[PDB]
Amino acid sequence: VWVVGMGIVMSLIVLAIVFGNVLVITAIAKFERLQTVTNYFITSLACADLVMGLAVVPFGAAHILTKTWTFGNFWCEFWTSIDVLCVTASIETLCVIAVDRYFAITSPFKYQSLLTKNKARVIILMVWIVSGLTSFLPIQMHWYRATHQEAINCYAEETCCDFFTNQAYAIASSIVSFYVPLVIMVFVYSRVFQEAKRQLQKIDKSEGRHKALKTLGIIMGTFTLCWLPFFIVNIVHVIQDNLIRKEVYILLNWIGYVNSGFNPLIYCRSPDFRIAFQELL
Ligand SMILES: CN[C@@H]1CCc2c(ccc(O)c2O)[C@H]1O
Repeated sequence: VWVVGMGIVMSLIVLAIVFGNVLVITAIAKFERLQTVTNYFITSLACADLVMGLAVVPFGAAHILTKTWTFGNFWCEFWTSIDVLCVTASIETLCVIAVDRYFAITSPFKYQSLLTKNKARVIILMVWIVSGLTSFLPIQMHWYRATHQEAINCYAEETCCDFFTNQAYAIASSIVSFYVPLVIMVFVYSRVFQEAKRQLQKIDKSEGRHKALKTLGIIMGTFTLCWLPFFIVNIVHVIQDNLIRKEVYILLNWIGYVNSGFNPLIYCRSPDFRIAFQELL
């Protein structure tokens, strides 16, 4: 009575996640006007979100609904690695975009010298390499496996695919993926808001006879509310075993997934993008 319906919602989530990223990538690729040094980070983020939508969500939906993992253990390990890869890549791309905006606003004269079509590649490649190292190398080499009997039973069985992690890996992944980009983005956006306030006061200083608040608030609040609650229980359940149940953990993790769907709306709303979308259909 409840299983037949939730599949519909899980289907719309996948459909929206795929469609938004596909539209963004097609619009960027097809039209010459949109191509810009800044737009490459958006392309990388859209590609990461597209990979997440095609790979992670559909298999997790079947795992939750069926309550059993029909496939083998190898596919379970590969799926976990892909999920970690996509999540950390998306977060690092957001941090890179924020740093780009900071450099653009703070130093307008030498902005062009720092960023060129050459260094954007290098930055994207280094971000993706750092994302790959933290996910595939620890997981596929079995360095993250736990020690207690329940974890041993879970790993031995070829039907259940549940996440059991060591404390050190969980903490290292938490800081490497979430907290450092959060601090960087907070500092960047504080400086940008202060500069905007100074300019707005300077204009009214001469033109004798609130807007940036909403723009900063949407961008900060969406990311914070979507991802922060998961990266608290991630450490809490490791430190204290009794506190956090598995169901709450899964629910928060799935809330974290939805943040990929909201990215095109937040970051692709310029009139040029609107014209490109209109020309497409
Ligand atoms: C079960 N899903 C995983 C589990 C742990 C984990 C995730 C995402 C980013 C990380 O850095 C992690 O350590 C989650 O998506």
